Amino acid sequence: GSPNSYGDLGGPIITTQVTIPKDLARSIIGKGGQRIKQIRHESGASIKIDEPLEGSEDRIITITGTQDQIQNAQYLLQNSVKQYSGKFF
Repeated sequence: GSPNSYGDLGGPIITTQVTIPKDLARSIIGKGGQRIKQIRHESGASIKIDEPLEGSEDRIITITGTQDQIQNAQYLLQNSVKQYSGKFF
């Protein structure tokens, strides 16, 4: 109860940004995002995607949550890449 009183919530909140090539960016996001939404509930982490910067074939992602929630998310991002026809074409 009262998720805001001493305990430092295990630790302060941290934010980190990731850059993925546009080609792998589409494999990770999926068509309906069904992939970024699921990872959001499985990791418990929050993620915000920024629009691509005109003049760059890359997409940037921002992860926000506890270090562990972020690591669990960063690892699910690196493994989603294999969705690139890697796991079962």
